Amino acid sequence: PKIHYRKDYKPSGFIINQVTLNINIHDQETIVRSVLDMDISKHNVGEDLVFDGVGLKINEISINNKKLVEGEEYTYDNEFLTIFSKFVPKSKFAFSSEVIIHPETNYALTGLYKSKNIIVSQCEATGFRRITFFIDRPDMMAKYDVTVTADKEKYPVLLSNGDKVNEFEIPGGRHGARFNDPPLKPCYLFAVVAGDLKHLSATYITKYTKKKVELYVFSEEKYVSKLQWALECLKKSMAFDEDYFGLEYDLSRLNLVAVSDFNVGAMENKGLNIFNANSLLASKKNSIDFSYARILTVVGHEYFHQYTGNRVTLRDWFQLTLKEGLTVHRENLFSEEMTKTVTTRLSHVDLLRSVQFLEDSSPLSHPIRPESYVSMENFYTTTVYDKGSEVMRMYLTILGEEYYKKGFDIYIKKNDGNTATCEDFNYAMEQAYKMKKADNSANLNQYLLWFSQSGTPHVSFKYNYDAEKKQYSIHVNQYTKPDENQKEKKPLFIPISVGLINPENGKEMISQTTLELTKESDTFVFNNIAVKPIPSLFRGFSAPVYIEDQLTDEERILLLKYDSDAFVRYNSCTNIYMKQILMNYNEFLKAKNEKLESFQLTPVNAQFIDAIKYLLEDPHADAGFKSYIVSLPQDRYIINFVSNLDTDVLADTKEYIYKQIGDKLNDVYYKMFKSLEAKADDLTYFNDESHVDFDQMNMRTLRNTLLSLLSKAQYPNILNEIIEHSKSPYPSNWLTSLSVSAYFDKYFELYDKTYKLSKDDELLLQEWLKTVSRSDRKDIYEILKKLENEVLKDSKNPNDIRAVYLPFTNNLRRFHDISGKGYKLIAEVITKTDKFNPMVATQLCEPFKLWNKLDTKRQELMLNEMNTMLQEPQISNNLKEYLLRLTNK
Ligand SMILES: CC(C)(C)C(=O)N[C@@H](C(=O)NO)c1ccc(-c2ccsc2)cc1
Ligand SMILES: [Mg+2]
Ligand SMILES: [Mg+2]
Ligand SMILES: [Zn+2]
Repeated sequence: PKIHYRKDYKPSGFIINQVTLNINIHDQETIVRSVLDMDISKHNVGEDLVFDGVGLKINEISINNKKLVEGEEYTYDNEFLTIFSKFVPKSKFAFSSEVIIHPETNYALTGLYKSKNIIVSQCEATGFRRITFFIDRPDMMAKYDVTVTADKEKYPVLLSNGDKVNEFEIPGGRHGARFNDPPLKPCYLFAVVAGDLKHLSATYITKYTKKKVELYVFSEEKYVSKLQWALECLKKSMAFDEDYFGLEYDLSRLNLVAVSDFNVGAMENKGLNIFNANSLLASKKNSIDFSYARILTVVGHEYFHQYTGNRVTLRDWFQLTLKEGLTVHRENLFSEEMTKTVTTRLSHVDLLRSVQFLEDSSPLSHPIRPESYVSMENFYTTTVYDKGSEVMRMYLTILGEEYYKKGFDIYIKKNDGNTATCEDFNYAMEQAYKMKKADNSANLNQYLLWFSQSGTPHVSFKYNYDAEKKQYSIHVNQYTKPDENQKEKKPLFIPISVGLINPENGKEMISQTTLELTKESDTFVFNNIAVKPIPSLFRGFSAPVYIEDQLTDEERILLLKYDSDAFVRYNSCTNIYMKQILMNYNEFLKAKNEKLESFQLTPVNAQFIDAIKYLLEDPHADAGFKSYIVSLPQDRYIINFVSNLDTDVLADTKEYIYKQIGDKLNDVYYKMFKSLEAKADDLTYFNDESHVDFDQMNMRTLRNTLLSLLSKAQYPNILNEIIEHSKSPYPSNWLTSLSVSAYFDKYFELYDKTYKLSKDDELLLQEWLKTVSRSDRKDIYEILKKLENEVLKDSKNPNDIRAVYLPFTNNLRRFHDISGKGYKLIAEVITKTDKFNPMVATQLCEPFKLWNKLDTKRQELMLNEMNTMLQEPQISNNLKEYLLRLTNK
């Protein structure tokens, strides 16, 4: 159980200056020849030369063209190649090797593997060592000269990093291509692609240097028509980095490639970004609406890496959040500017406060810069990425746009072309902080705690207003619960963006203000406040914290209606719902525990329902925002507020609350569903793949949300609407008709209809699978079995497996069936998947992350299945480590 510690970072005693690869792809094997031009570093102390190399079959290895003999000069144990030091030269030397690998049977999808008819690599984090021997860590920077050869018919398109400098024919129907990439890079940014790829291309001319950049987007021939939006998103990303950050692309060409089998969303290999097909390909006929924001985000994300990750790289993997948190932050700025909808920021906050807050209060909780790891694959987390992004975003909130851009430029200018650490970034921001505060005395040392301290801070408020003095006070307290990482938690630097709303006319009472909370508690006083305000707190969600606003529901309602800030409006609504949910939960729980024959439930606040109606009926209000206010908080947001959560009782609670609101507003919902149709479903640009209207998609989101509400409520003759809806050309609509039809005997009719519509597009079929998996059906277990037998079968495609199972695990009532049979089902799938793909097996564990937050019976059921999984003799290191930590062993 090798544990790596952040504090233990030492530079290698070796240097690798040049990599010369020959990758020869054949039918049953791939032969990899490598020459490493190496040197001895100043940190060398005469140690053995130890290479990473996992699953390589050695034909031969050499030093300076002298063959090495196994056992006396080296040992290999399928993980580490150890060359005894006495045979290691003491100046510059060449190490060479020839190994055999087998991408055809590499179902783990790391290293070099076959996806359908495409050969592709994935090297982050430790994948390069599965291709050839290397000192596989990101601070080993080298030059790369790579030749790929293959059957010309099967693999006409050959790609790698850098410039293609030669193309040549080989006897026996083969051809080769040579790529030279002179700039130094870490090995996890190496990539190679071979296949029968088709493309779209365009030319981009950079803003300041006017350099011409060739843009290529690749897929298999069948889906080449789905590439157009991706290419537009790439143009957009380049323009945004130029316009916001002043950063131009530095290379001649950028390639994006879609493959069907991929563990994650995409990978930023230099000049050769490789994508999960579901994050690159779309068409309006064959994609749900969400694909358009997904592709925008992921193309943007990999593009912004070219600076934050690729030109400024990592010293060690413990600095992962320095490239990932920073790049998610850049991606979020981009997406907010491109979509111009408030729901974009709301969707990221919604994600963080559900999924990442759950993680941060689970036994898996870690800071965004961990102190140790066993399996690096288990560190690519919503904490490192999304909390990371919020920590990166707080610098911008604290500094404002001008000084943030000054600080960012300092970072890029002072670290371009080298490795860096989180401290480097904090340093650069600190220089900006000094400039903005106008005294060299100011510092951001406390800010570093955001990197080292795990857990979600709680922030609470108390208010005071003196009418005679016109004086207003906001007393603020912060607190982080102790956990297994820090016994004592320290106060953080918390930026609190605030406004003060005049409750009589809804107007702003003060200018934009960011309170800097740096103590455990503070009191912020405001003079010349004419009337008692309602505070608008953490505008834009200005810190990743639990907000306890201590406002009445009347005050929250007033903010919901009249505040300027989308997040505070959305949060005030969230807070009203949570108070209701907690109250009704406890009433239902008490009734169940005491086996009461009768009892009372607290009704939903009637003025709250009135406010929802007011917003819904306002034509000038935003459709996406409206869809949020008629939806209760995510189950995974709710569970952070309830101990021993009885999922049945929560399901009853949600049902009561939805019914209460629907009993008042269903006629309003129906009226809107009908009136939104013309604009929401407008077909004017349906055959234009570059025309994307995020407002219109939001209108469809609202219609489909309303349709779902009206369907669960069995609104009179709604089935008619559902049937018409299924005839819509937009897959968001006709797939919605499938899931809302669950409450009617027409379900399997629509099941068959929508299957036939989906079956001939790989990605659409996967969306169909998700829709079925998530269907609110009493026979969902039987339905899942049908999917397994008829559609999924023994597919090793991670998109297929995730589609069939993950959405189901969000079925509150059915997945958490008290028998434990849902838990048993997913555990079987995890154990089955772990035999060929440990990464995806660990992803499939996600339902278990909340295990110690449930009622005691369900806790026990989940724990049993995890221990059962842990006892599998063949369990992967990845899965074992994850479950060991999750079950607090
Ligand atoms: C978060 C998302 C969807 C943008 C994504 O695909 N992330 C990538 C990434 O950062 N691309 O630039 C990602 C996620 C996980 C890994 C990973 C590697 C070893 S285990 C998980 C690598 C890349
Ligand atoms: Mg092997
Ligand atoms: Mg397939
Ligand atoms: Zn990334």
